Parts: sequence; C-alpha cells; structure tokens
Amino acid sequence: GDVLKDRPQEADGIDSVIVVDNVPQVGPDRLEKLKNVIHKIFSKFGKITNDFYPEEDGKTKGYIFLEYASPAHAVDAVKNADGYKLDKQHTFRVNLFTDFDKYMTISDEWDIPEKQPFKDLGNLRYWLEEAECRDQYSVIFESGDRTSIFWNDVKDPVSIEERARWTETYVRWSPKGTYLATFHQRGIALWGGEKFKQIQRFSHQGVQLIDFSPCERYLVTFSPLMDTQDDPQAIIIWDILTGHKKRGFHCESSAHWPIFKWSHDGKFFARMTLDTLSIYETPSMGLLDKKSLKISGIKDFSWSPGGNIIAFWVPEDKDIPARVTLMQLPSRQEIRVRNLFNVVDCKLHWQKNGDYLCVKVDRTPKGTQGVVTNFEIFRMREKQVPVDVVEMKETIIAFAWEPNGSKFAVLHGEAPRISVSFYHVKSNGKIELSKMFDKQQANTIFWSPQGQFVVLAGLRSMNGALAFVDTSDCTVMNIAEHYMASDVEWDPTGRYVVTSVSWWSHKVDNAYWLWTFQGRLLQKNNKDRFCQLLWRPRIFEQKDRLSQSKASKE
Repeated sequence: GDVLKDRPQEADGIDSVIVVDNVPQVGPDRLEKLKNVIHKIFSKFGKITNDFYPEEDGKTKGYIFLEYASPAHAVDAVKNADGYKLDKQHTFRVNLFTDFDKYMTISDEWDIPEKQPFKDLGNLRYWLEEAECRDQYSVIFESGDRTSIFWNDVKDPVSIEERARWTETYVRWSPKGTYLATFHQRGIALWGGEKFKQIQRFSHQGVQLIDFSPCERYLVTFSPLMDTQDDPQAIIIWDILTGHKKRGFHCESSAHWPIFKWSHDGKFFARMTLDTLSIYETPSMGLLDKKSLKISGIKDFSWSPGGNIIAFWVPEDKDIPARVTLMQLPSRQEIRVRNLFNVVDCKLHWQKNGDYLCVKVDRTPKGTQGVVTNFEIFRMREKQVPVDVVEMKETIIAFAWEPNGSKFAVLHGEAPRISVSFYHVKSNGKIELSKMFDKQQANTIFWSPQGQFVVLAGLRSMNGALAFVDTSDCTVMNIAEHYMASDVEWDPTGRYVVTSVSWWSHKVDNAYWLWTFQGRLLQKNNKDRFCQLLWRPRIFEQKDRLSQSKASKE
C-alpha cells in the first residue's frame, strides 16, 4: 500500500508488484549493495518505478517489494526463470505473491491396459489347454462369405468361429501367432488378444499384401493397384508399438512375392533396386550406416537362418560374368564369392539352420540353351566355407532340402513327363544320387518338418497328383487326389499335411484336403470360392487314451 506503516502483501498479489522472500538482512552498507545487484538481475522484469523496504512493526525485513513501469515484462521474467539464486540460503520464489490457501495432497492413480503379448500367451497356453486331440490351428478364407477359425480335432476339423466378411481381401499370421493381420477397406487392422479384437489400425487402402517383421514389431503393407491413401507410395511400413507410418516406399513390379525380405532375427530389412541393394535397420528403419550396398544387376537374394548372412546372385553382363556372393552383416563384407560363368538362371536354396547354401545353376553353351543344370553347395559350419561340387544333369526344374538335415530331392523336366532323382549323404561325405523312380506329374517338392516324409506334388494339374515318399531309402507310401491342386503346407512338427485349391488360382473344384503322416487320408472339405488356408506358426499316450476313453465311455 501507500501507507508508511505497511505490512507484507498477504495473499495473491495484485497487478504490478513482485514480492520476494529470504532477502539479505539489514545492516551497514548491505542495503545499497542489495539495490545495486537488484538493478542488474531484475532489469528484465521491467524498469523499476518503486522499490519498497518497510519494516513490519519495526522488525528486520525478510522481504522486499518491487514495482515496474510496464509490469507485463515481469510476467515474461517469472516465465523466463524461477528459483533465482544468490549465496547460501538466498534462493528466490518469484511471484506477485503466494495463493497459500490450498493443500497439495490428493491427485491419485492409474489403471494399466492389456498388451500385444496377450495372444502370444494364447498360443502356447491354447496348445496345451484344449481338450482335443491333437493338432494345428487355422486361418481359413472360405466358409462362405466369412473368415474363419478351425482346429484339427481329427474326428473332423471343427470350426471354432466363422465371422461374416471379416477380411475383405487377404489374411496373414504374425510370426509367433501374436497377431492376425486382417484387411478392411477403411484400413488394415491388427487383431490380437484371447477373443480377437482390434489393437491397432493402419490407414492405407488398395492393399493385397500385409506381412510382418520376424520379431513382430513392424508391419509391411503393399498395394499393387493405387488408391488415395498410398499417395503415391505403394509399400507402407507401420510401427506396431507407436501405431504410426514409419516409412513409405514407391512400387515394385518385379516380380514374385516376397520382393522385400527380412533378416531371420528381424534386425535388417532389404529390397533390390537393380543397380543398388538398400538396407534398412530395426528399430528406426532408416538407411544402414547412412550407406547402401552397391551391386549391379542383382536378380534375387535369400537370407541365412544363421547370424547374419545374405546370399545374393548377379547375372551376366557385357563386362563382368555371373556370380553368387555370400555377404556377412553387420560387417558388410563379401566373405565367399564365386563367379559361375555363362548361366541361364540360378536358384538360391538355404538349409533350415543355415548350415548349407545350395545353388542350383543352369549353364549355357554358345547356342543359348539350358544344356546342363549343376548343383554347387556351400558348407557353412566347416572351416573357411568349403564347396561341395555335385551334379551335372539335364533340365532340373525343382530342388528341395531335408528339414534340419542334409538329404535332398530333385526333379527333371522334358522326359516327356517329369523324372525324379533322390540324394543321400555318403559314408565318406559328399551328397550323391542313390535312388530314382519312373516319370510322373510332380512339379513341386515339399518336405515334412519331421524329416522322413517328402511330398511330390503335381500343382496346377487337374488330376492326380499328390505322391508321398518315406526317406532314407526312398519308399513310396501313397498316391492321392487333389482335383486342380494349388496350395500346400505341413504342420511345423510334420504331423499333418494340408493342401488347398484356391479360387484365385483355379475355379474348377475348390477345397481343402487333410492327410495323416502315416499315409492315410483324414478328410476333404469342398468350399465354393475358397481363397486361402494358412496354419498358425509354431508315458503320455496311454494317459491321453485314458482321457479319450472317459469322454465316450461309460
């Protein structure tokens, strides 16, 4: 106030005054010294028009009051800093003056929500807990205008749920089964949790492919035909954890999916530009080291299951001849390269632990024809990558490895129908032809993850054409139907075979077909416009038979 015998500005100061507590005490020369420092520090609070020093009933003063020519500078200055500091106990609470009435107690708590691993638990838990007996979970496109959930209950494969128009194009499983990726034409949706609900949704449209990172943190969405949400980036990569568009990239026409390929651990993501291979690094998804891999003419590439190696291959040019390169990451070094010279085509076939890379190599005379196909195998456990040089033979059209092993099977075209050659490991080592069989319709070699059993399948043939062989010493177990055969899969432990006839592929019969690893048909189920079937990724028997016994008697 304006009275001489004033007192402290008791609660919540007015328009123009700043009040500070814990000021330097009264005494010899100290008062003008305090003003002399105040007129350096407080000059950004406005030009001082009054500075006040009353003594409340004559007491020594813990306070001073400052008033300014334009006080909205003081409003800037208390927002510039607070807790202004001079020697020892002198730390200043800068304000118009304290409100003081309230109490800081009471502001309370939080409720945590459920999270992404909820159906990762509902995979391993689901597998043991269920009463049936005994096998895999799907993942069905086709029953009828519905997207559907089934189990292998052996008696029949029985539907758990069938949900009306749930996917509108395609459906894909997460690597550990943690999520299901579903397309709705208002945005891609990630369906997770125990009873299946939408945890995230991603705004891209025109999509057909919807594929995951191996560690399940990022989703890759691809539109072959443009919309308005691509604008104009066909390949869009979404961060699952944060929900946002992390990267977009322009279209790839070349050639057969996957055209974007991940490392086995999900650390590195990669695509070919014809004169440059681009590597993107998890979790950020920016360019690796701020560098690319400079390679010209790259046809295809395939990652090792082992840490951490890319196999890639480069065709002939008018200067450099054709080559296969093994390149190690994160080193970025070509660690074993072989020029192949004069090749029509090559195919890169890894063994499932990364122990071997087989290259199937078609070689060319000057008349420009596939005169001979070779097999050359890189050995990756052994000292300094040895090479097993194996075959010379006429027109090889397919090759496939034994799961977690070393045996393999081979198909030769043009004879007039397709001819089969079976390979086993020698007593001294090297892998060599050991048994053959007469000509057949099989174009596709698909092995059981259990190791013994191989399927020789005549895909895209109206009839037969599924033939089943037990290995070692290659014995034909069975030959069975699948009318207009298209799609094929096994259980991860090799217990069941499931084959499909997709309505994308063939519009004759449309069905799924289920067969037991002992050479016995279980059931076939025909469905009108069947689009796809995908399995979910993945002492006792007498007790289980006792449990089964109790179910139906007494």
